[PDB]
Amino acid sequence: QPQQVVVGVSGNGYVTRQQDGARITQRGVTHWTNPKSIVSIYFYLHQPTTADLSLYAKGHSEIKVSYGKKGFKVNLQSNDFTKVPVGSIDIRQAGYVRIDLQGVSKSGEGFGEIKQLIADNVTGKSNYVKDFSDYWGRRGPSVHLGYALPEGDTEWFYNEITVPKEGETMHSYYMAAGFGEGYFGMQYNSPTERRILFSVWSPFDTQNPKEIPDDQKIKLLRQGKDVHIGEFGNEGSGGQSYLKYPWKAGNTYKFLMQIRPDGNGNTTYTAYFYATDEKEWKLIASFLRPKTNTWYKRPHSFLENFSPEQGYLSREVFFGNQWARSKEGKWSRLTDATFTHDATASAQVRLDYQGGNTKDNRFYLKMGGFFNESVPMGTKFYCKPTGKEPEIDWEALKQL
Ligand SMILES: [Cl-]
Repeated sequence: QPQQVVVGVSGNGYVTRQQDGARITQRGVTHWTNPKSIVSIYFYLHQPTTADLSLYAKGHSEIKVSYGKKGFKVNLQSNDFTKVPVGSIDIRQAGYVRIDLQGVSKSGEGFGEIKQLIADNVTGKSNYVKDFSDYWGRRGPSVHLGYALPEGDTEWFYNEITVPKEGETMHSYYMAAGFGEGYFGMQYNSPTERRILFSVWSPFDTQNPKEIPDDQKIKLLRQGKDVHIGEFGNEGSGGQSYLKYPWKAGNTYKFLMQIRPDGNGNTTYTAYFYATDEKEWKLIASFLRPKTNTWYKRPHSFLENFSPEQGYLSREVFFGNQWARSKEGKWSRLTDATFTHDATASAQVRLDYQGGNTKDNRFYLKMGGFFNESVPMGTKFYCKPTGKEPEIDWEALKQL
């Protein structure tokens, strides 16, 4: 039987144009002052169906509600929330449904406050953010690729990363060369700032790095030119380093990660970034992790959106030419990548998670942006063992 689908704006709506002219909060749409602003609400339907749309809203205004080219003009004239009819739409196929809101006239300060989109008489199952963190829900599902290492002990992992222009999205972490105890990648942080980040967790489990015993603190061994070193907390704790570097979409950068136990019960982690635009390797940092005796484990990559406001945009990244070097000095081309998604995806509140093969023998990750094809947890992807073995001046790297 058809059912009512109540879609909360706080977990499913975004200001998608003129960001300063409306806001999504725990209340839904508030501070909606600019007629140029567009608010978009997304929910997924499993089968074709009609839907009678209403808004749970209040205000003194005229707004425009749209589903593709079909638009409805809607007056709000109330001080308190009421269920305001919009009109019927026909969803002709499964997938994400995007409903847009735009201000047309405001009798006072703003276009009104919108708490929910209500879709009545809907046939079939739906997915969207409900009974789930709006914050994490809107940030969307992070995705991961894990690469299989050969047998034996790997000391270095090498991976080539390219963020295509279509995948370049502010407030994203493109994590290239992770390992069992931390991360190495690049971020697009603001219009004037992009960072190469390298983080290593302490073995001591705490949310405050100052609560880590001295003999378990991550120690700085080497620091690259212009690199900033500090400590982090609130997601476990440890040491981090970054280099401000204006990386460009469409360019291929190289991440070279060294993990080497010292034989004295510590392991050293040394991160090198190839600044393609300058054609030179940079040292980010070398950190020592105490109470740890490991070679390289769990080489992996991930794609993450930091900003709930950016959830409506996709982001994407390509990873190519994965190599591992054994402690004995032997290079092997890696071929096997396993795709996983985060718990937001597992909750099925966001279905816009994807990864796999490119047509040019790379792997990709893609999330956000409310696209319609997902990929199951644990799906294995493969590449041909082609590509140029890395030619690294090891001595020169040691002088950085
Ligand atoms: Cl108002």
